[PDB]
Amino acid sequence: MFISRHSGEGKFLFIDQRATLVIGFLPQEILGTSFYEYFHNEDIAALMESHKMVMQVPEKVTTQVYRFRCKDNSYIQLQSEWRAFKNPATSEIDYIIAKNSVF
Repeated sequence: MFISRHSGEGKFLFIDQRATLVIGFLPQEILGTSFYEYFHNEDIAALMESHKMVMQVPEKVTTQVYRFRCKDNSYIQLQSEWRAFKNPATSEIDYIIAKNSVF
C-alpha cells in the first residue's frame, strides 16, 4: 500500500505520498537511512536473506510478513515485493523498487 525505492544496499531514496500516514516518518526523516534501521529484531535476519537474493537475481523477491518500526516506535506488519535494476554498462544497482503492502 505504499512504494519506496532504495539503493542496492537498502538506503531509502524515495517514499511515495502515502507512506508517511502509514509509518509516521516524513521523507526528510527517513531518506538516507537504511531499511535495516526499521526492521524488528525477530525479522531482520530473514529480511537480509531476501535482500541478498534481490541483489543476485533480476526477478521479483517477496519477503515474509515482517514488523517495521514506525516513528512512534511501535511496529506495523508489512509484506514487500522487491526488485533490483542494474546498469548494463557498470553492473551496479541503480535502485531497488519496493511495493510495501500493509496489514
